[PDB]
Amino acid sequence: MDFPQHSQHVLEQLNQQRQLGLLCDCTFVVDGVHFKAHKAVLAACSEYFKMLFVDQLDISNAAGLGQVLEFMYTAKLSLSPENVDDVLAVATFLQMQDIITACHALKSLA
Amino acid sequence: MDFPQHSQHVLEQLNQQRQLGLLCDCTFVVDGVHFKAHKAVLAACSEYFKMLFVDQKDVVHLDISNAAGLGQVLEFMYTAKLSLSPENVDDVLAVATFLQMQDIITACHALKSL
Repeated sequence: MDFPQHSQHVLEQLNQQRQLGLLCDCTFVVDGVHFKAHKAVLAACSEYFKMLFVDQLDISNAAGLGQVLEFMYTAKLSLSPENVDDVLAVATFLQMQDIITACHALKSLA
Repeated sequence: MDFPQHSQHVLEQLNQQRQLGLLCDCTFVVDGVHFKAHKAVLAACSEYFKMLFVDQKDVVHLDISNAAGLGQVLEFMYTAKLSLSPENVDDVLAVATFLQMQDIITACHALKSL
């Protein structure tokens, strides 16, 4: 009845599509850096993107956005004392409480 | 820093998008029933839809007659859940065979083997 690795397999397939520019329907440029992704995945991970794509503003931190986008497509998030403020700034804008909380733990305990 | 429930949470959000009409860029009718889904998810789960949307090949026309079986297969793509009975297994296997989804095909043969 249940396939325990299905959701991982779907996300891995979405990551591959994204790495090859396939079926990506939104792009944006932050500090000259070009990003491309799926509207549906962005809306799945960020309440900001959900409002933007269901209804109808930009950050300045390309390094933070890349790591947050990498998190959406891989479930991995490599936080460090040097990037946590960047990532926290992007995640606050995108209203992603899962990353926001992970940043607070790193900052408060380092 | 790994998030063990992330992929599951993304898929349930995509399922909620599909249950509503949100961000679904693929729509087709089977036996008078309208279906909506994401091309990205269809291509992720079905080799047939991958050939159409990703490989950009000229594929054969959709060959599905059972809307109930298609609903169950689509539900599986977005939930990983599949309720197979002796009454529906023939319907689901025919849908999964056309869509070239070996995970459902294998689960149909196993139930039939009992």
